[PDB]
Amino acid sequence: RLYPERLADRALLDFATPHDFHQAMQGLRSVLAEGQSPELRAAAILLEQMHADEQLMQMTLHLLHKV
Amino acid sequence: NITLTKRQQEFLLLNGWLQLQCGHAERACILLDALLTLNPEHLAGRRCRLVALLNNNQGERAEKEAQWLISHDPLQAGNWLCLSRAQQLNGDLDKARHAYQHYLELKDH
Ligand SMILES: [Cl-]
Repeated sequence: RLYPERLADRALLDFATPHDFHQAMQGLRSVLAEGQSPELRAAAILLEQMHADEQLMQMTLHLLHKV
Repeated sequence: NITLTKRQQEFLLLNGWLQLQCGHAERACILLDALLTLNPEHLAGRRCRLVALLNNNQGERAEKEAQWLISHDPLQAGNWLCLSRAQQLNGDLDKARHAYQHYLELKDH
């Protein structure tokens, strides 16, 4: 095949890959809770919605060898 | 005035990537927008949000963010691959093909 487009998706997600969880999450929510911009107010609400998923998030990041 | 420490910027970045890698593209954009509002020069967050915007079908925002990385980091070939995908989502197949060629060229250095 002329063009390796089958490897395009894998290359995009490698490109996006960057090179205690409970305490760090509570600290980040603490800081984002003071932001008044829409971006910080949106992320603070999101991190609060995913609060019941902290163990799942930490477990998955641990399996991905990141946290 | 709001600031994140270095470890907090990385923790917010890893959670943004987690949502991307796990198929929650919009959550990745929400988290990484807050990261890049407080530190707009964070390249790893720029790259993650870019691919997050692609998976969230936001080709307009992705194109501008692909241009931003092309300007502030022209050596990285992955920038033109992102511009190719965004212009593809925007319907401009001619531009998407040209940006893909530069991706292939820049990979060979
Ligand atoms: Cl506790």
